[PDB]
Amino acid sequence: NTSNQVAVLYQDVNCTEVPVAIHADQLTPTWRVYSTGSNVFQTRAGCLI
Amino acid sequence: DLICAQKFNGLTVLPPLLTDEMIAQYTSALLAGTITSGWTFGAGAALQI
Ligand SMILES: *[C@@H]1O[C@H](CO)[C@@H](O)[C@H](O)[C@H]1NC(C)=O
Repeated sequence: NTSNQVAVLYQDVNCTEVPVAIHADQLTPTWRVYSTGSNVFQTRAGCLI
Repeated sequence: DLICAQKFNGLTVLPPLLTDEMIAQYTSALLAGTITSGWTFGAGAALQI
């Protein structure tokens, strides 16, 4: 109702692993850009992109 | 490890929302209201005595 943007949390995982974790070279291009950016924040719950 | 055999098989553990020093901030705001206000802070605004 408000927007179409999303954030994605990868639970209990260090984000020095995410772009090879997500199937980046073998997926849709819209799952591709939800692996990169300057918006990468490492929490205790996981990594928030 | 004890936890690594569980973690390798699909069994994860999620963290609590309030950290252990947020819960300790809550109980010190309940100590400080009882000592300085009596019982009045649980029924409205805190009145000192
Ligand atoms: C994630 O990787 C960084 C890179 O050195 C490391 O400092 C950090 O401790 C790691 N976190 C883990 C393994 O939970």
